[PDB]
Amino acid sequence: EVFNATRFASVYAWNRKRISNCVADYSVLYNSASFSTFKCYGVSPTKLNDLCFTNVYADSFVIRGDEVRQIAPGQTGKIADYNYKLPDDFTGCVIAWNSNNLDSKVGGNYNYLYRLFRKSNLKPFERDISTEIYQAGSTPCNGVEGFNCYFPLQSYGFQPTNGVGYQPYRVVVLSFELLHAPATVCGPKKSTNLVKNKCVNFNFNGLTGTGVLTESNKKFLPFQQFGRDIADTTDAVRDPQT
Amino acid sequence: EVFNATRFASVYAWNRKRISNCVADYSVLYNSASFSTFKCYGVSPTKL
Amino acid sequence: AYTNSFTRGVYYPDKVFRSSVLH
Amino acid sequence: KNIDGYFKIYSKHTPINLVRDLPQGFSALEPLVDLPIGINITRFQTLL
Amino acid sequence: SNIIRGWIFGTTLDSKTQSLLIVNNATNVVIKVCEFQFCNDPFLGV
Amino acid sequence: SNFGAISSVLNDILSRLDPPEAEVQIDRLITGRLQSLQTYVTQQLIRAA
Amino acid sequence: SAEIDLGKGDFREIRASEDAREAAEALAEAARAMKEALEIIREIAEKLRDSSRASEAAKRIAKAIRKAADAIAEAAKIAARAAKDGDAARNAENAARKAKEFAEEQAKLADMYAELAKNGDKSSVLEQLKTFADKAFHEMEDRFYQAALAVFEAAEAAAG
Ligand SMILES: *[C@@H]1O[C@H](CO)[C@@H](O)[C@H](O)[C@H]1NC(C)=O
Repeated sequence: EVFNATRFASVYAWNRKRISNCVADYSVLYNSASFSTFKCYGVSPTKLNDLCFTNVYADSFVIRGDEVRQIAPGQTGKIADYNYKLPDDFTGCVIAWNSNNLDSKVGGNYNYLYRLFRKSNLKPFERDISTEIYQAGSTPCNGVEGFNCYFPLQSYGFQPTNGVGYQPYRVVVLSFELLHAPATVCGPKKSTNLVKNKCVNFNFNGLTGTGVLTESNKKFLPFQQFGRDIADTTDAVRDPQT
Repeated sequence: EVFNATRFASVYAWNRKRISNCVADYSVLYNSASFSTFKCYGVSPTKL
Repeated sequence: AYTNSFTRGVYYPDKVFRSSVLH
Repeated sequence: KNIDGYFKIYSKHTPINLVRDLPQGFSALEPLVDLPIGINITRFQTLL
Repeated sequence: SNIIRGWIFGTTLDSKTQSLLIVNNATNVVIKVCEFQFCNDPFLGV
Repeated sequence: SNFGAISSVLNDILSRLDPPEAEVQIDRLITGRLQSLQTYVTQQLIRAA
Repeated sequence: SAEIDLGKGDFREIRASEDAREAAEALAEAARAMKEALEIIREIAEKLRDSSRASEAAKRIAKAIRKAADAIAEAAKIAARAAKDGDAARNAENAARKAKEFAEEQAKLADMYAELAKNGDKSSVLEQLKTFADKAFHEMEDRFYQAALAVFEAAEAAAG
């Protein structure tokens, strides 16, 4: 839904739409060249179909051309400083593609707001949405937006014939929460099957590998996913059906 | 030699005086408003 | 009113089971 | 507690056998929800 | 008596910044994060 | 241990990342284990002696 | 036949007779003036390091601002002098007006920071010289591309 989608927000504020119950493939994607740049960090594309999924989150917003590179880990820059901070780990995909047939108003697309001033260069995934004058410098700036102080957020005014360096892109970013819990958004498989006492490679959503599987004489906590060996290997799992 | 001295020349005949290694101690200059400007360019008043 | 919190407060670090192993 | 924009809550239920004390026993604490909410927390109060 | 049945969190707590609180009914947990405008001192019914 | 690499579950590396990316990642991990193993051996071999 | 990259990095090579150029020579000035005036402004907001140089800075910008302002003001009137198009002429003027207004309202406000920039007390003034500069930077260029457009849009009027 959110890709062939209607209306997208700013960058300092956005719409984390947690998604559940899905069977996502993402191979409906990374084959539609309508994605401009698609660079992934925790996972490589065409591989994010296998087992790596527990309540991922989405991120929709809009920005002009050059700004896409700023969104990677690190990559310091105004949008990444006061407007949208990306952590240094587990970052998943980054979808960038053109937002020009829905944007770039004739006189300018005046409705895309970036925080021009803010102390404390953004914390990871921080949403500072409130718009108070910066109070910059030793000065009263108290509803006055006066000297040394003015509106924290500004527009871009993209034009329908605007420049490619500033042609505006609609950017999607997917976070990925790994393995902690019952999974939710798997990749097509099921094998409808389960067998014991036989060397078989396994993919019980929480790991891959090969072994011999027995109904175990040990009790777990209900919420609790699965054990682990002192060897930091999978002691046992809970079959999500059985 | 440039402040406590006695005699000066004209302005177009400004006498050049280069001072090499010693301690300047602009503090006795700073803690004294004997001047009109004390105006600084490129480097601020006392930070020099 | 100040009392001494002796040893309460230990909470599960995460949702990964372990068995009879110090950690 | 809050780390990396989340929020975590834990629970336990042992009986009460004191009036003006706090039990000098121990029981573990178990996860409740890994609340993923983008807020800063510095002040907090209870509800009676 | 479940006398204590809810929490509060946040930074400015009166819609000046995003706020957080939770309320515990008799049987079904109730929570939200909003633009809260708190009562200066909490209470509840009976 | 993870030796800088993102997980000691080398299968995750064998699963999540792509082999061109994996090589760099897997290279870090194997180094440390290979480093550890020989350390154990020397530890053994002297102890044997 | 003009090698010009209008505001927001759009390159336009006309195909007409001279009178377009003799309508866009001021654009060949103003657009030339525009980035060059701004190419320092992008520099100043982040290279600002010295207490007194702020006086030189905020004076330079307002000084460099108006080199755009007059040119962008006249980039259009010479473009609308051959106006077969009232839209292009009006858009020439409107863009000339507003952007030059932006180039002749903020320019004096640029002097307003040049006021304390004379002493340049390194406490906070260099901080506030930084402040409006970007605010200036972003605001000016956008008004100036549409300025850089309507003028050639006016040069397109008597382009054939
Ligand atoms: C649970 O709390 C909600 C919110 O206050 C309330 O609407 C509902 O009636 C409560 N239910 C019970 C069983 O207490």
